[PDB]
Amino acid sequence: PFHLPLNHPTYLIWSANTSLGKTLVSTGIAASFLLQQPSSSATKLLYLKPIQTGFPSDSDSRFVFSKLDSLSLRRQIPISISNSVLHSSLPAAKSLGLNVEVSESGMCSLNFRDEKTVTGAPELLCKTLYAWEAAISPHLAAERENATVEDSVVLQMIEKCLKEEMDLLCLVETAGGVASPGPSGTLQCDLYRPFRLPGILVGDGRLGGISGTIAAYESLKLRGYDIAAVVFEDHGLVNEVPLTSYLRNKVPVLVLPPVPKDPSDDLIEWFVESDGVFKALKETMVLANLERLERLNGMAKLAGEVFWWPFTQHKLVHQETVTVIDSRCGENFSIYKASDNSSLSQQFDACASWWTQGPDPTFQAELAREMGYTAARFGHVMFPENVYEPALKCAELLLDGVGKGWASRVYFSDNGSTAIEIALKMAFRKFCVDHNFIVVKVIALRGSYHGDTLGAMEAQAPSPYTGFLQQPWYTGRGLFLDPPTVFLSNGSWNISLTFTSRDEIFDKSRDASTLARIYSAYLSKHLAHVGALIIEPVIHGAGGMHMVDPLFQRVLVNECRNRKIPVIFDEVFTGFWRLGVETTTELLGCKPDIACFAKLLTGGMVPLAVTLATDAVFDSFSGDSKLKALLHGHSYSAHAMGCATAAKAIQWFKDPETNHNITSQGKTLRELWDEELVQQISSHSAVQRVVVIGTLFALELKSLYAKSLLIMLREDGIFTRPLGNVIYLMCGPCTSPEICRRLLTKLYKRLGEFN
Amino acid sequence: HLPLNHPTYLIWSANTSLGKTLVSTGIAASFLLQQPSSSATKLLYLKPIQTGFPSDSDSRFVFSKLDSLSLRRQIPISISNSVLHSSLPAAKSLGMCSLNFRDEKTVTGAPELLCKTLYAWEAAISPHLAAERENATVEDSVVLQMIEKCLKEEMDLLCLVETAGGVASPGPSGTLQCDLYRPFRLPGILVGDGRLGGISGTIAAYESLKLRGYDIAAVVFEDHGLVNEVPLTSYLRNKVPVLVLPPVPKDPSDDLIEWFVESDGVFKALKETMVLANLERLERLNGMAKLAGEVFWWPFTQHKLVHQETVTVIDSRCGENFSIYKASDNSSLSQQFDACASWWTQGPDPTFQAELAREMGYTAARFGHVMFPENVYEPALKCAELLLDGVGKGWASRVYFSDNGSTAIEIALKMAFRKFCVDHNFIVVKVIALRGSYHGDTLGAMEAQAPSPYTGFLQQPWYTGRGLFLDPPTVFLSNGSWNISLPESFSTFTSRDEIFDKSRDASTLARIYSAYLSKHLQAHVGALIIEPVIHGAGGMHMVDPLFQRVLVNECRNRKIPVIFDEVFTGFWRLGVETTTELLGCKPDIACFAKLLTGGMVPLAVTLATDAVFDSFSGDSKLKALLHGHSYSAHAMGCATAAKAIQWFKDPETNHNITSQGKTLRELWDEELVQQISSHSAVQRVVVIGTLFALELKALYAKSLLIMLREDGIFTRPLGNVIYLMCGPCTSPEICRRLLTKLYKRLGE
Ligand SMILES: *Cc1c(COP(=O)(O)O)cnc(C)c1O
Ligand SMILES: *Cc1c(COP(=O)(O)O)cnc(C)c1O
Ligand SMILES: C[C@@H]1NC(=O)N[C@@H]1CCCCCC(=O)O
Ligand SMILES: C[C@@H]1NC(=O)N[C@@H]1CCCCCC(=O)O
Repeated sequence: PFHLPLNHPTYLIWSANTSLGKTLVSTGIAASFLLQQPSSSATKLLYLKPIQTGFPSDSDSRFVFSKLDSLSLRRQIPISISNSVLHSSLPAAKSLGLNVEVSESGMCSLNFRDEKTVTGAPELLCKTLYAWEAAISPHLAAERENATVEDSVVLQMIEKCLKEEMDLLCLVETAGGVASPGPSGTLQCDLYRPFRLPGILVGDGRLGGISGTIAAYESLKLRGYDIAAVVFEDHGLVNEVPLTSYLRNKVPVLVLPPVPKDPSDDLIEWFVESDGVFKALKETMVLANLERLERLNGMAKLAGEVFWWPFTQHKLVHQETVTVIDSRCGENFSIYKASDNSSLSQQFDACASWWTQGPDPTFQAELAREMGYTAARFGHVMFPENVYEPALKCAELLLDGVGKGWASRVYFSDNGSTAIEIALKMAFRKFCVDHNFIVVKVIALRGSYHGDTLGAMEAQAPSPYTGFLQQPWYTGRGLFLDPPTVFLSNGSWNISLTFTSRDEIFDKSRDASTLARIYSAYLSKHLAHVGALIIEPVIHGAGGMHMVDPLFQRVLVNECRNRKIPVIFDEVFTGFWRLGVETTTELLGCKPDIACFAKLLTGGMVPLAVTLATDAVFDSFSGDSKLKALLHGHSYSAHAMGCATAAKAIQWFKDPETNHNITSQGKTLRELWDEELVQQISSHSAVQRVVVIGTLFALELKSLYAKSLLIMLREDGIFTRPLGNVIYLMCGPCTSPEICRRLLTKLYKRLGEFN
Repeated sequence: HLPLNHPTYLIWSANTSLGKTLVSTGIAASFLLQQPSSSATKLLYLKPIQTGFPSDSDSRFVFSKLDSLSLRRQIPISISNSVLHSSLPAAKSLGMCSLNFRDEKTVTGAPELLCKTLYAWEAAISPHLAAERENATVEDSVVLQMIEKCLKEEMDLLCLVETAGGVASPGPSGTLQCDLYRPFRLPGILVGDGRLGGISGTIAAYESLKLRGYDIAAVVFEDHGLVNEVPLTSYLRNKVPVLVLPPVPKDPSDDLIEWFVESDGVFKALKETMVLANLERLERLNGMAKLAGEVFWWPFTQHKLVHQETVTVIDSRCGENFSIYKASDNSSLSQQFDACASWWTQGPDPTFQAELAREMGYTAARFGHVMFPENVYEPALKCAELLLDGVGKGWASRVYFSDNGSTAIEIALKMAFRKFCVDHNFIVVKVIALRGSYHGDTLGAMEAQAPSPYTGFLQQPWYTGRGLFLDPPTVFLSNGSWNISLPESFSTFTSRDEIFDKSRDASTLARIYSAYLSKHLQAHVGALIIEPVIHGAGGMHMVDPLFQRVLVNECRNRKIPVIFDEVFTGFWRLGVETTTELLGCKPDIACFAKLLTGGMVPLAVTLATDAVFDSFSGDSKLKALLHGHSYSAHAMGCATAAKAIQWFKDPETNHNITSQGKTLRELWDEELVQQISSHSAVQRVVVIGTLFALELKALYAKSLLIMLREDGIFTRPLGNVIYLMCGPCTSPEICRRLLTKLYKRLGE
């Protein structure tokens, strides 16, 4: 979890291609910054070249160092300068003939510096972090020279350098094009993504440069980056006009004078000649950052005045507890805290943004570009009686997986609630058709949640969190039963009206058990006509992360099916790997007539909902009249955007190559939550119960402690939303068990405050 | 009318001089110099845009090398090379002038090469620059037409269209090439860069293409020894073939013929890939209608009545146009105006569609979905500010996000009823509304709708019709004159304008409205809900503005909260940003969606007064509005909405914005509407902003729909009501063409 400081501007230097002048621009910006009239000791420019090849014959760091020495003289303005190279492949080092020592990963730490100090003068610090000998792509030179550096090490090195030095301006010069591979192979635009630093883009003033520059620009935006400015060397083709036009003048486009082809040339007079451009560029960088900071510092307060947040008692919320979310990268938020030193820090989205969340960083980027493409290709196109690829693919994918062996029809809606409202309309038709029909009631389990619109509320049990002053029209339209629950406690699974293991709970033989008889009777009793059964299989989510007894639900399903009462599975929470399977029919060992999915359906990127039905449920609306039809429809039904996004997610989550958590038989995820730490936490004194399965870790505390924990977890870079006395951790389908292990660890420590 | 019987691909490149022409030549030779036989075999090579001509001619190159390879392979072929148009300068060197320029070598019964250069300039620079410098210009649509002409003129067959420069190099008019060809959305291949720095170059080019909605069947590049293909294949996740040509000979005098021969394997793979991708594409296209019938459950659709022949296969959209696939035609793609605005969501022109695409991409990459409650993030906040600074100006101070119209209504109702019970220390709460108004399909939204057959027991057994419903007077044009129609319980303006005029508060109808309403208004009425100005789903009825304002004032006098449902009306649908502009009065609560997001994605919003906001302020969390959808204020919609709110409103991005800045210029040809309203089939017309509606006299409707479609106009009937709905940025010309087609069809 990084801690990026924003007190001082730090920009990446991007280019459309290699050898367009990134280093010339860095040098120009550096000189413009350090060589101003009133020379302050406080002024410092940090220049970083994380990746270098063609070294030592090619050194951008030595170049910046060298030219600033020269310009200093020229301008008769003294400055301290230093140039260091931190690591190097063995080959490269022998070029400096250093007979150094070699790391496990073939990398060497170099004792290499050039300094020329003036005390009290402004300061240039150039650093090259890692350098290879071969003047080739970093991914290739790493191979050839057996010197490797993993992506996180590179980000750590950079973070170290930044904090080590935090007036101040920091430039980070990339290597090659925007989408050139770094050492490990990862494209540079992706490698640096976790920081999401602002940037500038050195373009191409040569014939063909307009396209080059726009493509590069677009690859950056598509990664979520911001670009303060564009700059390129003039080649007499008036390239800036098209670019400014394309940019709609929303980003300055600066044009350097033509650069000397004569290779002997100093470039000193050229720098002098380009002062105006580098000046503008520096100004643009410095301002953009202030402005970004200014906005950041005002967002919490503004939100407080302007937003009306859902499920939020505003009176109780103050600017200090509003969270400023600058961006996301996989499971991590980038949170801004001004009361800090005005910095960005990571936080694990442990609540999975209301249980929508899934994508790792890699998948987030894939989806971004599939979304862009679907936007450009389809926008929103009219659904009724039309067909279009992403809707159709998505439908096929739903039926070939989640709806396999039962569902034959797919009904699109916008969210969970709308899919439920539609499910209810399907069950009641089916039911009245089979019983030639009055007042139709639903049967459900107390604690189940099914959406917040009025239809969806009626299927929810009459609690204080659902009645008069929340919905005047709610009239408890159901028969509600109390489910048995299942929970881990003191290292052992239990039922509350001992299981050998969690798997035994799910075992289907419990049908022969005494509780199966007991259930059958209790239900048979109760079971104004009951026209539909609706459940949250396995977990009551909003109800406080309770695990219901699978046995209890299967029985109930069977009891209702025996009475020609349609069965609804509300898998808006459980669907698509939340609980370690693609559908809980895998866990309950039984099929519904109707089922609803959303949240993870779209991979946490955008709203889309779906309601799958049997051919027979489908058949109860077949008639000659448009009046028999199911006349429910939202204008954005099956919007290409969600559909495409869902088709990508359904495949990606399910695929052993894209999701390393997928089992050998590919129907389940590997266990993600460390067994030991699970057992421990389960046996702590504060903890009343634990429920753990798939991507979900929930505990209920014995309120007093709850508020404490939340804060301490946050302090630890873990963002999660309390649910009464229930505290939870919810990862994505693709989250590594190594990250879960770190979570449970932090959580267990914090309980330690409760011995 | 693009034919798909025969593959047609664009040839793209990451940069200029990477070998597009070498690849086109390779593919051509691989296709024509097939051992087998056919005189039926024909390759169409098009270079729409050429500069550096006549010293640079890609057409002459393709022609020349195929002559040579023909000999080498001892396989005869007919070849021709023509240049159609040229700048004056270029013509002299052998405005925009026509050329009678052809080279032919014909062989009887042989396969055929046809190379054509459509337009050529002399300077060797960007097409947009040479166009100014040589005063030879060609507008984008002319270029697309020229291409279309050439394709149809020749429709076994393979057609290549070689671009000029990079993916994003300007064409003659300045338009980026990736954008200029967008309306065709032809599949393509991408010649990459095997030099140092070519991995980045190639990926960026690829991504600018995808971000335009293009498909790429393959990538190819010349080997320079850097093993560039590995990163590319890995990035592409091997879902697109990456092919590697051998190094082109370094000797300048080299005829390249042996190189072509050496590269045969790569070109034949490439050709295979192109031909296959196309078959596979047409085969999916041919099976989609049927599949949809088996697999989809469409909304508001009686499936029994729908057959594969009336399912519409929509391959893509570009601004207001669908690209529709019809096998019945010529296995072809043809355009159709989305006259129904895809259930009244639609707005973006082609240019705006592309802008939004990339703003969406970026928001996806930057935010994904991030948790809303008690958090703040740029696009949510911007969007909120933009909502309050515009639509909610002078009344609204709070913004509540939801997913769609229906959810925003359900939330509005919960706000009005609290406000109402707080002011009256409160029972059974009932709504007051106008019969015909529609407010969403979820159960709360239904309750505020009047008990009709299209909303009863069959539709939702829990519907109870929880409201007092009144019959609105309506307003319509007829025989060239606007009129009012009072309902039976109740009881000719110069212009439509005379209807919205606040001078009518003093009128007699204002007095009689006040009374009629006042009576019922004296089971408590806890909220008023309306569709201002237009009852949309109700059959595009215009209500009397006067009637609604009065009603609003009557309820406000009784401390009954007022809800404006602007899910349909908001954001320029009716020529204003909000109908408070038309009704001349403010609500306490209002809902927006559909055009809110510019027709791109779902997002809804419910704006409230500070006082409505205040009735939920308490010490209890129980006291709060406990309504929330997991995707509340998803960054995606919010960003998209912030872009649309600004773009539609902005006189530079939307040329329909009036000098006042408050309204849109009339879009529907006034005399045309006159005629159509005077027609014997037509019972009434309603026209305002982006909406044209007519009702036919009490069959024929089915006829019209089909005839309109035949004319490239897609629209959805609404009873006897037929409508045309454009976007906020649609040019009045295009509307003029629509009304024309419609009027002709009535002529039947
Ligand atoms: C989240 C959820 C819903 C509602 O989904 P939204 O998209 O948030 O409206 C319905 N049922 C269950 C079980 C859920 O978890
Ligand atoms: C379309 C519409 C709605 C419903 O919006 P959806 O997003 O389609 O659910 C509600 N009220 C009116 C007036 C509408 O036009
Ligand atoms: C050489 C290509 N063939 C041609 O006729 N002109 C092209 C060159 C123009 C490309 C301009 C690139 C740019 O957009 O910057
Ligand atoms: C020569 C540049 N300077 C440097 O240090 N390495 C760059 C070279 C590698 C970039 C090429 C990767 C690509 O093909 O995209």
